Amino acid sequence: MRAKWRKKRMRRLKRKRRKMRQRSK
Amino acid sequence: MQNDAGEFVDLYVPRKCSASNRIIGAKDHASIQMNVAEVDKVTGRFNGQFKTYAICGAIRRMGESDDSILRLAKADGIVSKNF
Amino acid sequence: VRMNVLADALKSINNAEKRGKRQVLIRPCSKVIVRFLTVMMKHGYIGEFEIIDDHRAGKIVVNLTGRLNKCGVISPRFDVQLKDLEKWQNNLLPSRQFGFIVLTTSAGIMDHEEARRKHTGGKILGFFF
Amino acid sequence: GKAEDKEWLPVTKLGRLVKDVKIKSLEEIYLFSLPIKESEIIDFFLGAALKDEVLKIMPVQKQTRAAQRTRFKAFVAIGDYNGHVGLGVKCSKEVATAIRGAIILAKLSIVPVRRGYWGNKIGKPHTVPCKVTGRCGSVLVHLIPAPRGTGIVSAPVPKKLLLMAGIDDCYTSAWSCTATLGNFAKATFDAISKTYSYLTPDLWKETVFTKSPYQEFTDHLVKTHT
Amino acid sequence: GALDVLQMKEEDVLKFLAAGTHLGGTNLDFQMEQYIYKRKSDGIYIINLKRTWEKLLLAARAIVAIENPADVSVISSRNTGQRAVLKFAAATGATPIAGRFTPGTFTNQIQAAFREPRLLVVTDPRADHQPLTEASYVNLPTIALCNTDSPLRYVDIAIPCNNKGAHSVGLMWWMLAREVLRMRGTISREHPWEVMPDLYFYRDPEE
Amino acid sequence: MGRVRTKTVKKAARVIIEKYYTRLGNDFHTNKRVCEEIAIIPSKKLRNKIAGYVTHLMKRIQRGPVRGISIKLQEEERERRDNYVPEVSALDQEIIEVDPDTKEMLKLLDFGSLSNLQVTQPTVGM
Amino acid sequence: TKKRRNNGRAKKGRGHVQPIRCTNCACCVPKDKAIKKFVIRNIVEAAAVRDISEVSVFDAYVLPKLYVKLHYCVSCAIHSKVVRNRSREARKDRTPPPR
RNA sequence: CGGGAAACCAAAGUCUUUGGGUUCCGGGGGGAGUAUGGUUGCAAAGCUGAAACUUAAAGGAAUUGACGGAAGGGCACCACC
Repeated sequence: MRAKWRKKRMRRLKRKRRKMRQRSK
Repeated sequence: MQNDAGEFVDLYVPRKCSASNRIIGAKDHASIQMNVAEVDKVTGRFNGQFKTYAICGAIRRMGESDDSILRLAKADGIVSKNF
Repeated sequence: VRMNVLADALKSINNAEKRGKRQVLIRPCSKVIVRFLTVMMKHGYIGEFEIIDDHRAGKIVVNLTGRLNKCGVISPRFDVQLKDLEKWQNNLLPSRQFGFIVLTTSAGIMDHEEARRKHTGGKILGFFF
Repeated sequence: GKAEDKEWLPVTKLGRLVKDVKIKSLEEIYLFSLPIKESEIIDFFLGAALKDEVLKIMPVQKQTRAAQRTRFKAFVAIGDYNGHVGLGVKCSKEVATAIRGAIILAKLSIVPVRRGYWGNKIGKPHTVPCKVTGRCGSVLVHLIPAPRGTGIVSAPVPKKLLLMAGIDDCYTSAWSCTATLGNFAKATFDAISKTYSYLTPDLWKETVFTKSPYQEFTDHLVKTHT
Repeated sequence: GALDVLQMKEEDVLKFLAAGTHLGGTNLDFQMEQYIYKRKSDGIYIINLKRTWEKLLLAARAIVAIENPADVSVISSRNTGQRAVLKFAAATGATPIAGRFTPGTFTNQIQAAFREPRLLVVTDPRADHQPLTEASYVNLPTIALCNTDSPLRYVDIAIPCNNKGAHSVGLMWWMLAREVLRMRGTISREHPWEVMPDLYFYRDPEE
Repeated sequence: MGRVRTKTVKKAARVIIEKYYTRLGNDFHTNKRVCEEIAIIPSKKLRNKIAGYVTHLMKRIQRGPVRGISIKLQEEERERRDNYVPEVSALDQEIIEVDPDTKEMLKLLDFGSLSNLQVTQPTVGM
Repeated sequence: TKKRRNNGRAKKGRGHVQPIRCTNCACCVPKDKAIKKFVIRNIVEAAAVRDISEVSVFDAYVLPKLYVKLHYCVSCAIHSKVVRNRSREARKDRTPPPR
């Protein structure tokens, strides 16, 4: 199911990027 | 086809279907010409005289040629307008 | 819903001609349909026709002779002027030698060749060849 | 060796008649819409006036256990520049046999072409009689009448068939995959072929029937023949 | 035709009634409906007997109009018509085919059996379908004996009759041979014929 | 093992029987001598195989028809089932009954007067 | 490309249809996709019947039938040879096998 | 019937012989449903949504081979009992 897993991989990367940037200011 | 001098310029004039009034093409190999004997009125015997019809290939393959030949034979005197 | 009656009348004739049928029934009837049929009949493309009264707009039965290649409608009734009529007959007709556009004008419904003799423009209704 | 007679003896009723009696043209074969199956009939009526043209030679192949297996396909067109044209195709293991076979099928396929006028009717006709079209595969081809002395406005493939048919002036249009020369040639020959079976106001008068050649010569085929 | 010299007599109507010719199937095709009288209380169709005689005289007027009799071709692949087509072709000089028709007989110009006729007559449209569909390549007119469920797809004269088997098939070929010989002038329109109908029938129990 | 006979044997045996049926019989050793004088056969071993299948076919032809072979003796008795049979001296006679709807169909055609009548069941058979 | 006109299911004129659990593997599939087999047999085999009729206490007794209804998914029906794959034109035949 | 690249479709027809009314919406393959702003939510997240850069093909229907830890017939002590 590679497209469903590429979608899951992007969601966890975006959750990391969310928490990293919103801490800065 | 004629020109302004009134002379004719086609190679030939093609025939038309007796049932349908449409031109029969040079490669319509499903089409036919039908020929039918006349008989004398005193003794019911062949005098050598006859009548003719031409039928389009498209009308044959849909099954309408039998009824078309019958209507043509009732329009001429052969079936005598009763059945 | 039924937005236009003349488009039904011509589509119904056009499907019956292609099947090789000898008659067709048109319903509803209209003053515009009777005047359009008369122009095709006068030029020799259809046989004679009969109207049935039923107290609800009426019906027409038409006789077919096998000569008609097509008849049709232009849906927006665009205006035409004598200077622009050449562009329309260049678009819609199969040859310069035969076929007709039908116009409505203040002198009546007529053939596009008659509109030049009468020196008049109008609105487009349809065509036949 | 020397070109004496008896290179041909008929194998059909039509071939028995054409070699003997007053069947005087191809037009009385077209009028009764008969199939032609002997190539020598068209050499008898049109003969050395017919000129010949190879359009393309094309390789095609099938996969096998040992290797790819190749055949050569030839496309050929033929005509007399005055109202007759034909098209033919054959596929063989060698090019010389493919061309020789394609010429026979290009002769058996010949049709009559109609011609007309754009303007007033002065002289003899020179263009298509009305706007026409033909199809093959996805390819669509369309032909339009033109004023005297324009020539043919077309790509190379359709221009060669219209020249061999004997048409002087023509405007043309095409649609979808014209890069396939076989479908482009057949779509053009389909448009040309339809010109003599379009019902037009000069053809509206009633038809008068006659006997066919098999009926007029019904005793010649019996009394001394087999 | 209207003429008294062409009218159907009592003695022919009794021969139709005695052979089952008027009894169709349980099914009707929409092209055959004009040849039907009525459907029975048991689900069987009755073929109109005056419709048969008009279509049979129209078929004989087509067969007489060919100037060389060997140009007419006659066919039956079912057994019930094989004796009948062999007798019809003996009484008048047509070409018979009986049993299996070989595909390409009318269109494979090189073939050992190849022939090129002017008229084709067939016993049953559903069974004899190869020479019917093969006639569409060569401009060949067609006559056929049709039941109520026969498919009309290439036939130009259809003759309404029971064609299922036995006495009905043999009687139709005998009566067609009688009227082609009469109106060509070879036998009388009033004196009875010397050939008995029973000569055309198929294999009733012998002893 | 395998004793099936190839088309070279089976075709030569049929052509011999079509031409020389009156010479042949059930004895292999006499058939083997006949087949040597009516035909050119390149090998003794092929001659024995042809006379063998000819001997098999004669014993079949004594019982009934073989579809690939024809002889006068069998054709003239076919021609006696052809023509007319000894079965009857007259047709099956036209005195047959009529149903009420056929009586009505004949009434509209100005005919009848020679047939008995009876009615079918009250409702369509199931 | 589409393989079957019915999508391999009986559903026409409906949204949802209830599932069932298979008799071999307990996979979950729709009631109208599942392949059906209703089996009726004797409790005693055709070999064993004679031995059990002669030891019977009764002067007349008839041995009972066993009734079971079975459901398969496509994978179990193919692997257990209940159904075979077919030619492109043979797939259209809806009549059951001969007896 | 007629249409289509074909598989197929009584509509997926009545189309270069091109116009019954009207809503949403696609424009070679990727980067990308990503970055950034707005907005709704308790949260998970939903809706709206680029560009720089990169590339000669990616894709659909069908034909003949080869191949399968797919199925059915038949064969061989260079296979097995």
